[PDB]
Amino acid sequence: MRKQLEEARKLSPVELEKLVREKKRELMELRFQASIGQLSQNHKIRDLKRQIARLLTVLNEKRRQNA
RNA sequence: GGUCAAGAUGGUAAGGGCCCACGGUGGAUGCCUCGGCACCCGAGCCGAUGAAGGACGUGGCUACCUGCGAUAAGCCAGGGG
Repeated sequence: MRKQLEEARKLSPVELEKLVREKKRELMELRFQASIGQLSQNHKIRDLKRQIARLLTVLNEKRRQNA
């Protein structure tokens, strides 16, 4: 989903902020999932981490670029 | 064929010794390397933009060895394939 890469690029302020916050939370969800479905979940976890990692890398890009 | 007397040698292993037989432990060692050694060209400074160097981490399932450090079996862009 380098496409997600794009959406990332797109957002920015309290935007990217709240977006990453929520998503991270979703990953919490995952963590709890640690003992349920799990099977197709694997990705959701590794990746999800990765993706929020993206969000982050971005905020750095964005506001650091700013100041 | 039966009795006595006289004379000389006999096989009998508990275990043991020497020789061969087939194994057992013990690794020589013959050969064999992703390991050293010696030289010679290259190369030659890192550090608070908190270094060298370690502590505690994460890899869904992971004690350890690796790599990352909480954005942690790593996210970004560019050069390779």
